[PDB]
Amino acid sequence: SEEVKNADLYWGFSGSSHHKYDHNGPKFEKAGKGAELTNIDAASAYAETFKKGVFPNNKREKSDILVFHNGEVKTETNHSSYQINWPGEVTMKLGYGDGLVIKDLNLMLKNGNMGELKATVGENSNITLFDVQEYSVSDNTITVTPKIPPCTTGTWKPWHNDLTSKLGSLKSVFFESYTCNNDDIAKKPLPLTVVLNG
Repeated sequence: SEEVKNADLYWGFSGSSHHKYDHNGPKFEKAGKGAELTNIDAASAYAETFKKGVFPNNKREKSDILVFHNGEVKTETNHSSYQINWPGEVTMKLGYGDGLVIKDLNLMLKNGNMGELKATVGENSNITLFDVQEYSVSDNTITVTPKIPPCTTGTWKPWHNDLTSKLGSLKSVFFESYTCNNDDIAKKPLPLTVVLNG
């Protein structure tokens, strides 16, 4: 808190995704250089956003989340599009030590009804990290709501096929499969909270 001329990003991605499959799934680590791990309890405002999003039935006691700090925001009245890019760095350990590496977090919004997040994963660049359908504005706080509502068929994809494809992991079924239990829905991304600088 008490941030001056700096922006912050509070979102799941890590921990919430593996609230129950953390030990039996991907692990988050190397959160530094513009990124850090923060407990959901500490993030009161963010936690509020999480509640508004998917409904968690069974989540680990105080699931940890991924936070991208040291970001920059470029909002202007010239257009209804927002340019926000977090240089935070985070690395995901595919089961064994290390594995998946992601960085250069980027956020693009248009008319607040069409936008997407861009990032670099592995050897692939300019990939669709997230699909933003719409977002809202608040007091120095902007909340993003991607189009990832509770499953309603069988196979529920949490992340865009671009990010999933870039997994490079043979555990495709683990990341995505013909399942979407209530717990899975909770792990599914949806609540995005960001803080404008100034």
